Amino acid sequence: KRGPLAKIWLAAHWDKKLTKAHVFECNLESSVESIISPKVKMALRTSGHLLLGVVRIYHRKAKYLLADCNEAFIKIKMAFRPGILQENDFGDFGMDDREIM
Amino acid sequence: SDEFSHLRPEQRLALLHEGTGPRVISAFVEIIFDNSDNRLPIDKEEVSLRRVIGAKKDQYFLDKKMVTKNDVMNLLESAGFSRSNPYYIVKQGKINQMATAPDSQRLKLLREVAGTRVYDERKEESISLMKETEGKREKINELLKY
Amino acid sequence: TTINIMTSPNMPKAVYIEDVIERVIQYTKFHLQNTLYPQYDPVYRQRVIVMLYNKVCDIVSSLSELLEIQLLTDTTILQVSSMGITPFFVENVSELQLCAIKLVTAVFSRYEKHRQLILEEIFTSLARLPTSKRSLRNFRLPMYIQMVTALVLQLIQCVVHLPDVVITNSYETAMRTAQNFLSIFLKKCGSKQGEEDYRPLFENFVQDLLSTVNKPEWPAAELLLSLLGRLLVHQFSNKSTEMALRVASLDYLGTVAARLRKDAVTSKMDEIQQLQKALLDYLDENTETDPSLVFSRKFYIAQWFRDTTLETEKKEIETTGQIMHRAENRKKFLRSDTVDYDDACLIVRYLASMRPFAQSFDIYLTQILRVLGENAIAVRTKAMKCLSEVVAVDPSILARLDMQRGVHGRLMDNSTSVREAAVELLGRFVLCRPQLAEQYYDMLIERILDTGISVRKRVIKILRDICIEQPTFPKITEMCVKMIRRVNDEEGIKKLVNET
Amino acid sequence: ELKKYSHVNKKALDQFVNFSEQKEKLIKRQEELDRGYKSIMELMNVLEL
Repeated sequence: KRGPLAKIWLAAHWDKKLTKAHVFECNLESSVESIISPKVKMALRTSGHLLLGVVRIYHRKAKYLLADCNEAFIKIKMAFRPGILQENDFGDFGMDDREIM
Repeated sequence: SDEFSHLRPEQRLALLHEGTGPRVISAFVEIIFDNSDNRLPIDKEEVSLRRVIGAKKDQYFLDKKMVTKNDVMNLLESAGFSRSNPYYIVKQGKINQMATAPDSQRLKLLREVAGTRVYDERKEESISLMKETEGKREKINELLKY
Repeated sequence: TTINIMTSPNMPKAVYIEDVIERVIQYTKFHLQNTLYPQYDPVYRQRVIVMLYNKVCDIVSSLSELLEIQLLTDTTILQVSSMGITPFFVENVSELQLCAIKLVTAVFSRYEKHRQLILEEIFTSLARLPTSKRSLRNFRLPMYIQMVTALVLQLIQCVVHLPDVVITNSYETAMRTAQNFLSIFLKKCGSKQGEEDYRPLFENFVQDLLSTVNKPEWPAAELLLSLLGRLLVHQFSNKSTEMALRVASLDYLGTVAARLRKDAVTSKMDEIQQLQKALLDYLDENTETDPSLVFSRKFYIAQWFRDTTLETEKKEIETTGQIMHRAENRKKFLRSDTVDYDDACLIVRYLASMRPFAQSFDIYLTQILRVLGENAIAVRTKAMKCLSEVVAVDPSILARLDMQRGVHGRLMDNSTSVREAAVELLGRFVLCRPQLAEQYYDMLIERILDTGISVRKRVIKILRDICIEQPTFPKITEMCVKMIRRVNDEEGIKKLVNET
Repeated sequence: ELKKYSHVNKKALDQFVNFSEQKEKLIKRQEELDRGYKSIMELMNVLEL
């Protein structure tokens, strides 16, 4: 929704609309999580929700970093040194639910 | 209360008026209450919630727009309803057990009364993810050395 | 500098030292990739810009020609190849794109050690293609086609090497190149990868191939189609592969069978040497008009040669006859009116109708029908849908007895998915041909009582379309009675019957 | 002397420049992720209390 913490809301509630463009550099962890702790009138419930949100964000960042690193390492190992009736249900009793009267 | 809808399909089939004439297939229960004090957050004067039930379809209509069975739960949580707690709803002849209950259950009841149950569940869920990112970070350092 | 180095057909040696080569190359690389693409395309990111654009087009064309003339050193070649592969991945650069086609195909022609590098640098960045409806297909041929497919066709046609055994082994190299490229593409395409798919890309590639199947001036397209067919059928037959790849492969085979049969049924319904001569002279004139035709001509030559060899293999009378064929082939190789577009098209159509590809459709059907008895549900569903599409293209194909027994068996099959697929086929066939449906009505209207929710809805939709489309049908009353009979069966079905 | 240096790895220079730049990027990303982890643990302690 709306706010400098909407991303964490989404990551804690819906998580599907959150795109690979959002996750990467939208939120500066060391600043946003720091913002969450002294924020005015924060209920414990919503705080727990936000905790799961920020942890999911961080986990996704880890996933992407691993994927890109693996891609790079696979690249670097390259070089160029030039030197009939088969299965029918038995009759119709399987699927021929009879008409009522 | 969510707890009721944990029954077998037979019970759902048996939870419909089978009195006379034809046999129904689409029962529905609606409740209209007023959050004039804005205890419930969504601003209206008479919030309406109904639960259409059929043999296969189970749906929540909140002011004539469909919902997804989770948004409504978090909404009711925010209102103050505890969707899973037997507390403040006492079935006929089942009050005595709240006194002769073993201690641990009463502690869980009190912990919920404090409003620290959802936080506990979310933290318990988050710990696993944390451990898996630890494994991931180990792998990343390995690959950097390579 | 790049015009002065090239312009004469002949100069003394050492009048152009590799330093100016390297300089102009890196210059175009940096200026292009850092000034042109950002201002011409918002993906990466006044009159002086268009001026520089025109300058770069002239540069790359002249440089292509220069690279064709003399030999060069691989270190320069890596830079040139990277710069020439670059333009295919921004938006509004069409003319630059086809000059880059020229450059890359010259590089692919001369040096037979960088082919793998160009294939990798194409494959790596296939995600970065435009895939926007506007400006997708910008290589004229109405009738536009995609770009990287034109590049692929040009490449595969390029390596022919027309000078004995050279003709044989060169055509073998061509076949190996095509098989390798296509195998890599399809295998990387099928399975669902992380965060991105390839199936729409491959679908567009195959739609393109079908669009350019038999023209006078694009051989090797039928070669790609043949190898594609054989690869697909050897790909989804066995039981070792994954699932989604089998699904996608069977889908592609269905598409190609449809287009093949449809163009067939709507098109057709020493003389060979004279035809070859006429078509070849047409091509010869068009070389003068427009380049790149030389590769096609040499390809036709090599293919006629290998076809004569295969006719030898499959007598002394026909041995001498084919040696006269081969001798005339040698004559025309050594030699290196009034026929125009439609005429040449019909000529190559006939010569193709001699080749062992036009008689493949039959085979294809048989192959699909081997699939229908198998032990995976999704595969049988897709077989049924592809067969349904085939049938609804050419409605006079529900005649062969094997297809009859197939669709009956699958109509009685024990899984609601394939049952609804079969009834959908039969329903579309009945709706298409208004009459001649009085033979399938009984086997159709038996299916209302079929214990799913798919099949019931499908039969009700088909019945509704009948009762709207062609009234005065005899069985109207019974149809109305049965549809009213099912009013209380379910909820969604209830809504459908009520609104109908 | 050419015959001694036959099997040389061409394209080495581009490899070097590009992969060193990308290694720089990856190191910075990893450090940021580490600082974030520390921050998360701090918040978890505050919430528990």
